[PDB]
Amino acid sequence: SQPSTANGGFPSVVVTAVTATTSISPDIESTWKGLLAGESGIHALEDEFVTKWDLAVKIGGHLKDPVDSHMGRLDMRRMSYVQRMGKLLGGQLWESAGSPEVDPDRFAVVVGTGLGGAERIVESYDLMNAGGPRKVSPLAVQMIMPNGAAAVIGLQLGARAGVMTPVSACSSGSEAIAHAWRQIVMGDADVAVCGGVEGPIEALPIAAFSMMRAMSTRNDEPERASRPFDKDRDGFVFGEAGALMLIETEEHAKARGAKPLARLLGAGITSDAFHMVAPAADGVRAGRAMTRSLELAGLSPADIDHVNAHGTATPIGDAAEANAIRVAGCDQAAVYAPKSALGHSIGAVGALESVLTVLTLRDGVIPPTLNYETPDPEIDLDVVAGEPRYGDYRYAVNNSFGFGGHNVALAFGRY
Amino acid sequence: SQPSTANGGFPSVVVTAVTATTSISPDIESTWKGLLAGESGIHALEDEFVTKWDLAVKIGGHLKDPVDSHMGRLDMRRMSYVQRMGKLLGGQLWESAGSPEVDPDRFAVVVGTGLGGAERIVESYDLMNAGGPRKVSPLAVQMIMPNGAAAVIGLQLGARAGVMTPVSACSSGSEAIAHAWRQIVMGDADVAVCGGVEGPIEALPIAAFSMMRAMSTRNDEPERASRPFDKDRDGFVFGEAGALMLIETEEHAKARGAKPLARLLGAGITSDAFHMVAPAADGVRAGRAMTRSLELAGLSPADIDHVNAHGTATPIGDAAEANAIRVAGCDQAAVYAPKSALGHSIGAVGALESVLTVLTLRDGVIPPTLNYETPDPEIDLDVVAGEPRYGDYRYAVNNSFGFGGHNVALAFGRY
Ligand code: NA
Ligand code: NA
Repeated sequence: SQPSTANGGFPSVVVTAVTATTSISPDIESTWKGLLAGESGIHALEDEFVTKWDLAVKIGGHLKDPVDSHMGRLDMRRMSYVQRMGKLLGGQLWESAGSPEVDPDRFAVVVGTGLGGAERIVESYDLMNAGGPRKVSPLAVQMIMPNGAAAVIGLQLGARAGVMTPVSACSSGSEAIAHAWRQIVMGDADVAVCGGVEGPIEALPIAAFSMMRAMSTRNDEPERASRPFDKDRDGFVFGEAGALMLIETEEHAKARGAKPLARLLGAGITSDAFHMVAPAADGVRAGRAMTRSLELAGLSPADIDHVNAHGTATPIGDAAEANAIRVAGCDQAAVYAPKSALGHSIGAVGALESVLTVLTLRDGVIPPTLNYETPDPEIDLDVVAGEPRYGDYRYAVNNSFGFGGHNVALAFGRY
Repeated sequence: SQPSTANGGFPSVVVTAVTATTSISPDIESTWKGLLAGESGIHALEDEFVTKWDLAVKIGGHLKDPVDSHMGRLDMRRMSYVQRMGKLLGGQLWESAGSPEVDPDRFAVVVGTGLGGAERIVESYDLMNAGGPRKVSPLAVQMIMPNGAAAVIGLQLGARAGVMTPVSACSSGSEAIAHAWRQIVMGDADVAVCGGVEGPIEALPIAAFSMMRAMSTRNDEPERASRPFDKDRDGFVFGEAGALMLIETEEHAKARGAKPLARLLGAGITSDAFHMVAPAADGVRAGRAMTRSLELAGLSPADIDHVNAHGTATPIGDAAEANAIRVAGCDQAAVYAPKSALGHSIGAVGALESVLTVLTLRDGVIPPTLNYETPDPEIDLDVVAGEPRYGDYRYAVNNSFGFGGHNVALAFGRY
């Protein structure tokens, strides 16, 4: 037979530490407690660009604790925003892991981003227009390339078994975890830091996605705007995030006394090849990503107790994902849509949601999907709502189905 | 034992078609004939930005046949440059492959880029400054994200087993081929289109890399400027490119009557974790990427007849790579540095050089490394020079060691 995690064909891989900054909290355990309490990170946008442009969208979730409140002048001048977020989270994660001394040559970093690794280019032009090519800093190259955040974390932590950056829009953070798992199971690494980072809420992303009719404009009730799978959903809401996890072989964790939080069992990556932004309505390739993760894990659909949905709250997105979940045989799973409370953070969100899936398995509880008040007949999923559902969750799939038809599914198990 | 291509642990994977556009020609076979004839694609830059800024660097290789000479108004308004290059090359490759009808669900696309997938953001701002958020096109989102080129090719050709975009600066195109090989050998796909694309030579990249002292300023003799491994080298020269190859299982090629050009045997990805732009002087992690490709291939260093060097012509870059080649045990290999003739094209160059490595194995010939006139005692490599070297090349490694310490080595075999 082909290798699987269950049959021992792949080494056992465990999640041993997690970190995230969100619109609810800089502390992942406090984010988690808040989600369980029904808290939302989504508020009225107070930014002056809203009134300047009279934007249709006037809501979103800025980080509770801004990254740059932790950043000095040097970091502010010599790193992009996503590089600063990466440095911050990388250091926080390493400290949560008990600052372990690992073999640099068996240590990988894989960190996705979505849009915002395209920040520092304009400023370079400006320097050049005023004073010419010699007024462009010799530091420009290290700030402008889209792999900058992963590069910073790899250099910070000393990762010499590969430093990688996948870009697949919304699924970038999940895809990063996927590739880190592959790096380990193929024998290239024993430990990896992986996840995703993304820039802050800004005017142009709001305008670009608003003009696709992708975004909620329920401005009078910000905390009620994001309604994944609900009959009355009207698009997504931006909520800032960055998230990283530490994964390693079970043997590597045991050798250093690390307590695993969960198992990372398999990962499926597929594509729709359907449309440049819209998901395929039939959910067939998305569902196949789910199935692929199960194959690699050595699980059957009936094993899947829980799906952490991509669940953006767009009309067409949630409908496609319901079809996907059915195609994969997982439509009896308990479903959570964290974007209901945390909003959408393109390249970071899949990583954040992967962290949340780990916590669900660890604690045996799924927070309520906020705003889920009227089930949609065309969805027909068991969506957790009202208050947290405590349950015997043994296995879970985290879905991330990004703009462009990039489908990533990650299979996790309780440790 | 652990799986290898030689021991049958991984399926046999073959290269069945190739395409590229370069500073020498739009036709890869004509590029190849030109390289063998000692031709250089590097000339005086005639662009007005040179004189406007009085740039220190006044040389480079624009594509012989500009992409946009093949592009109509619709494509010009609705795709970024790298997306247009991708569409062009994707279609050319598919036609060279005999336009095969493959199973979409076993067909992957992996396409890297370096910088230039960050083109269309400024124009979106401008539209918004003048007429507001509703003047930003609903097409903006599909043009601004760094995965846009891979997305276009996947949609064009119908690839539903994953559409991926690695970013690792100079090694992006090689890394893409690496991940495509993994996608196949792990069982996720049977066929993949892979490689890299990059934008055109522009003022800001020139200024940014010039200010690092990374670039040659031998403006009076443009064709003589790029001197990899030569004692008198003074940095790299930009030469535009994009390149794609079609790879598939040997069984898949045989079933459809495709004639393989070469075997893709293994791929190693490591990282220096040393510095944000400079390579580690000791070449140890770079060499390890080479070694890893051999392990996966099931080859020993003594099997390696040929190394297609990363060879940028920077003082510190070439020195580090010589150390790498020694560390990997491949310092008896015949070495070629195509950047001598084709220049450096960040995200595309590794893919282009992977194509060149395939042709070397197919034809049993290595073109001369241009400008290699005075060996450097600290390099001590067998560098092909003067005229093509005809040889019994059975196995070859293509090196791509990008800014940030991203090391990719690909192991190829003669078919
Ligand atoms: Na999810
Ligand atoms: Na090379």
